[PDB]
Amino acid sequence: NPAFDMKQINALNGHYQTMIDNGDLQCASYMMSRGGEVFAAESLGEFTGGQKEKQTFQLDTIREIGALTKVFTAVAVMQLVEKGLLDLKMPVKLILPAFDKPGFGEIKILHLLTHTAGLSFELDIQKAEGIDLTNEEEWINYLVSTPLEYGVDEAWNYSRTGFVILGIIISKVTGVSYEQYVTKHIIEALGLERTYFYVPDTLKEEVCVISEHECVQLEKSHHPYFPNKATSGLYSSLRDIWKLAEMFRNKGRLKDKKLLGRKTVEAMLRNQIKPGLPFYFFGAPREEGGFGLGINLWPAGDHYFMTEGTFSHLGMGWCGMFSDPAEDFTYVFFTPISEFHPHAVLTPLNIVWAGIELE
Ligand SMILES: C[C@@H]1CCC/C=C/C=C\[C@H](O)C[C@@H](O)C/C=C/C=C/[C@@H](OC(=O)CCC(=O)O)C/C=C\C=C\C(=O)O1
Repeated sequence: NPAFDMKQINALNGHYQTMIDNGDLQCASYMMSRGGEVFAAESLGEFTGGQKEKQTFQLDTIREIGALTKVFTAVAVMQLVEKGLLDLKMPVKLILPAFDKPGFGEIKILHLLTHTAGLSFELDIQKAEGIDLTNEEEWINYLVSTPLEYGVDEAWNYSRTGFVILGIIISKVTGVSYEQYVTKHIIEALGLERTYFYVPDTLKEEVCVISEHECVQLEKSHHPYFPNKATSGLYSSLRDIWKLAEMFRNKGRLKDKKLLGRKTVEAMLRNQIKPGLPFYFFGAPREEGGFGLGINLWPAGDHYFMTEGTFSHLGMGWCGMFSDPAEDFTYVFFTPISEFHPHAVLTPLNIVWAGIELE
């Protein structure tokens, strides 16, 4: 039915299981679908937050998704454009008057979504003496007192800061907090059953944590240094991340639940970066690739097995979602790990797409 070589599932399971046996992976889980129907899904290993003993990693285990939160923020911004409350070419200074100054006055909402606003990767918590970084009025003022790294449309520079600003813009346009809007108009509207900005207490023991810092953050009521959780901070499960990726592949709809129009998703999924722009990530330059309206179009094509047009997004954790529209294929995974290793996060993509068969 799904037209998938099941020998690659054994290769995928054996790949994750070997890393868990060698000690460079506590747990691992994945979920893949053809035509909107999951045909393979497995969870491996156990986890501990360093203060307990191991408990079984399951397919419905809740875990922080990190940068995947940016995809929720992107959907929320585009929902407000559909309503006529925002425009992508709006200068940020129109919404946040603290941006009406040299440098910041040229930043538009489009720049924030595409990481071309010239912002640094992140803001400083050390130089913020006596500043409440979780307070929105002070975090913005401290931001505009920091010089910009580039001018607008000068380079693709991945920035946690850009999407915190988007979360503030959402808050100022809708009259409610960023977390309230996303919860109402995305989480409950798409029907996500195990997705929370703050896990209820009856579910905290069901959250996969691999460090004490993750246990500490699980009990926290706010982000430790941001006025919102628009760049990171969402807890979710495989099934919910799969639904979000399927919503994009179906161009805004998931059966009876609709989050966006199909023309809006088509805009989100086409390359929005000017040609020739240099790409940077954490100060280090990376290979140039397509990037949409908060959605990554790289890696795809070239020497990768994913078809051109495959959209994706990764998150520190690690986790990721990859959907191939040409193959009607979607793959999401949880690989909880503290350090990054391409053999543990990127290599399984070769194993999965090598199993895709015709039809
Ligand atoms: C291709 C690229 C992913 C490749 C990452 C490679 C790093 C290489 C060497 C490094 O030295 C090893 C890593 O520890 C350094 C990684 C830095 C990335 C941090 C995150 O920032 C976030 O907001 C995470 C949110 C959160 O933690 O709550 C970024 C999250 C996803 C990135 C997506 C993307 O842009 O795709």
